[PDB]
Amino acid sequence: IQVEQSPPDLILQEGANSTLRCNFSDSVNNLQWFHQNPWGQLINLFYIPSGTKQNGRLSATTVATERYSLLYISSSQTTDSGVYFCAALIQGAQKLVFGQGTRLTINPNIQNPDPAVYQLRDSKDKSVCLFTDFDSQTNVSQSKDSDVYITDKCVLDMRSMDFKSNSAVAWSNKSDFACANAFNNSIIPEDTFFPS
Amino acid sequence: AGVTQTPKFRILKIGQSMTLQCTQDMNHNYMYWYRQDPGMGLKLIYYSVGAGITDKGEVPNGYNVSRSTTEDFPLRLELAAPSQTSVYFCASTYHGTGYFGEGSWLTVVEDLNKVFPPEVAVFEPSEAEISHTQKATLVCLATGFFPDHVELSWWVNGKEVHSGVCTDPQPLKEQPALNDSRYALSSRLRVSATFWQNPRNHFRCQVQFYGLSENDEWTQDRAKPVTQIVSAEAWGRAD
Repeated sequence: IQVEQSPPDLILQEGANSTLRCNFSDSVNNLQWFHQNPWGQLINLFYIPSGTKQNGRLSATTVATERYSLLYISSSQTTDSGVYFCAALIQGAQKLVFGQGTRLTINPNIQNPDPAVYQLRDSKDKSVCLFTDFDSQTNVSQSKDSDVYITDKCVLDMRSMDFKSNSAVAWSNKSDFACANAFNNSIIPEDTFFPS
Repeated sequence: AGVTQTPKFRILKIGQSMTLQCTQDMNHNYMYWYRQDPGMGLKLIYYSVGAGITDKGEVPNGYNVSRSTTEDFPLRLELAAPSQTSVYFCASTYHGTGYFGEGSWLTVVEDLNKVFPPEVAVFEPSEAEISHTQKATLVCLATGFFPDHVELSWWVNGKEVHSGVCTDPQPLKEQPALNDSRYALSSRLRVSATFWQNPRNHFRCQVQFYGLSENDEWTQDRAKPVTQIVSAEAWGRAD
């Protein structure tokens, strides 16, 4: 009848080892794991009815006697981020049914934090605020104002320089809008650079 | 190439019909249709264990399916309701392993006048970031769009660029209480200060919007929000 996954989410640093859990009822079998990427594409990780399997950095165990299955991700990369589902066939039926998923975020280790807030002008009166170069421990608070917008953080990889950085963006039409005030609505580290 | 589903994007007015195609050329017998609402799991609509054979899944109401051949498993929405706004995924299995199509983003609206193209603007790197980091972040903002049927991309000197780019995973709602709030979506492109400070370099943020078609009848006094590309550009800046 049902597939139950857990933890509801997992956030880790580049390098950490990940374990996700799926508990299932005794009316399902033929368990499988999938990764759904941020673009919504599902790819099969394992068909895993029982035993343990390995696929590069990833592995999976199903103890069908104990009605669970475990997915292991070793040395997590930022590219492992997404949602992980287990799915199983309701017995007799070839009805393939899914759990609710576990969201996995793998954060980069920021070699050299330089947390700072910058003002960026429109290329064509209008500007935006960029909060960048912070370590992964920083959270970016939602806007506590109906018409100030604050994005969540995202990781950008400058591939050929082997460089990853976090950023969040904020903007508003308001007359009294300051980048000074956009992310101080939140709090920022002990050292955020605020030029001019 | 595998399980292929079409359209990737569609808008329906309440009451209209549509068929989601899914074609599979691997000779798989077992095929499935799922829907997934934002941040949720996949829920089974209908499945087929072989040509000519179809059965109800977990949530079949309002849907129909046929399997006249092994290759095709069309999903019909006979009479579109707002609850059928979802992403739809078709899958086949062989030997226990599942193979999924790319997804079909369907939005059903009560009135077409809630459909809006994005406005797009590019924000140039700040002098202070250049001085402090030797890097230069461009920001693109796409604002005021409904449905969230958009593809955002960066083009540098006429070529799509993938490295140094970060696009928000989730759009944000301009009016968070509202189920058909228009959205805002940001992206960043980060380059070395050297590359940005070259006036020979041309930077363009592009948003492909998937909008209404000429199956749609438009009454409003604004431009019909049809499928379209809205871009914004910036030239590298010495000064």
